[PDB]
Amino acid sequence: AICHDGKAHFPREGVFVSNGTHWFVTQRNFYEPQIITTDNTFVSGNCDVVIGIVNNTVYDPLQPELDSFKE
Amino acid sequence: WTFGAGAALQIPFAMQMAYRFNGIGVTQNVLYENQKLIANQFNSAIGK
Ligand SMILES: *[C@@H]1O[C@H](CO)[C@@H](O[C@@H]2O[C@H](CO)[C@@H](O[C@H]3O[C@H](CO[C@H]4O[C@H](CO)[C@@H](O)[C@H](O)[C@@H]4O)[C@@H](O)[C@H](O[C@H]4O[C@H](CO)[C@@H](O)[C@H](O)[C@@H]4O)[C@@H]3O)[C@H](O)[C@H]2NC(C)=O)[C@H](O)[C@H]1NC(C)=O
Ligand SMILES: *[C@@H]1O[C@H](CO)[C@@H](O[C@@H]2O[C@H](CO)[C@@H](O[C@@H]3O[C@H](CO[C@H]4O[C@H](CO)[C@@H](O)[C@H](O)[C@@H]4O)[C@@H](O)[C@H](O)[C@@H]3O)[C@H](O)[C@H]2NC(C)=O)[C@H](O)[C@H]1NC(C)=O
Ligand SMILES: *[C@@H]1O[C@H](CO)[C@@H](O[C@@H]2O[C@H](CO)[C@@H](O[C@@H]3O[C@H](CO)[C@@H](O)[C@H](O)[C@@H]3O)[C@H](O)[C@H]2NC(C)=O)[C@H](O)[C@H]1NC(C)=O
Ligand SMILES: *[C@@H]1O[C@H](CO)[C@@H](O[C@@H]2O[C@H](CO)[C@@H](O)[C@H](O)[C@H]2NC(C)=O)[C@H](O)[C@H]1NC(C)=O
Repeated sequence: AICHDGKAHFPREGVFVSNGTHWFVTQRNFYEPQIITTDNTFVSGNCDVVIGIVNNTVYDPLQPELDSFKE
Repeated sequence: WTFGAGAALQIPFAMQMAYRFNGIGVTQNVLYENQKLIANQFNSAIGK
């Protein structure tokens, strides 16, 4: 799983992988890396339960769009 | 199960169990949150 803002994100369908520097979520039978967003993943619980969770940011698709108008 | 379809591909056993849970229709967060309890139950069953 992934720790983003005190929450644990799990992949909807796929698995979290990293090439060495960045993290992606890909379908389990074909390497198709994709940016981890709130759509690929779903939240559940908090950060202090899962064994092996890792810090990483999660990109929210709606956030940049709204900030554009506000800017 | 990958070694049954082709070349064996490694995967952490916790994640494999998460896949199995997804298979039986239970979200993997259940396993990732009850991992210790599930491991204890499995070991106890093997001992029994
Ligand atoms: C794991 O995957 C990561 C995927 O992001 C890898 O990080 C990425 O590495 C690539 C390759 O270095 C970077 O791509 C190019 O980045 C700069 C400029 O960045 C712009 O283009 C990127 C295209 O990938 C976008 O992703 C960026 O957002 C940004 O818009 C380029 O200048 C580099 O060179 C290219 O351009 C010059 C000038 O035209 C050419 O001369 C070159 O030949 C080439 O065409 C990179 O190609 C990318 O920025 C980077 N992304 C991130 C988020 O870090 C990561 O390296 C990889 N890790 C391992 C261990 O494999
Ligand atoms: C779901 O099923 C699980 C297995 O039945 C439940 O897990 C059990 O929950 C109890 C309470 O947390 C655990 O007991 C805790 O830890 C130890 C265990 O030793 C005692 O065991 C029994 C009670 O289980 C008790 O009667 C004995 O006298 C022992 O003293 C003790 O310190 C406490 O009892 C403490 O409560 C069990 O150990 C635990 N079993 C396993 C295999 O982990 C679980 O609670 C059920 N409910 C949920 C929401 O998961
Ligand atoms: C995921 O991200 C957070 C940071 O945003 C990491 O939590 C941080 O972990 C360090 C310890 O490694 C904490 O530093 C120290 O913690 C002790 C704990 O009592 C505290 O007393 C000290 O004052 C000091 O802060 C840090 O507090 C903590 N930060 C937060 C906000 O909790 C976490 O480790 C990252 N996960 C992984 C696997 O790296
Ligand atoms: C990786 O496996 C281990 C247990 O070996 C956990 O961290 C390791 O702990 C030992 C003892 O400190 C070290 O020798 C290793 O360097 C540690 N990292 C390893 C083995 O990769 C750790 O919890 C496990 N990582 C995950 C994501 O589950």
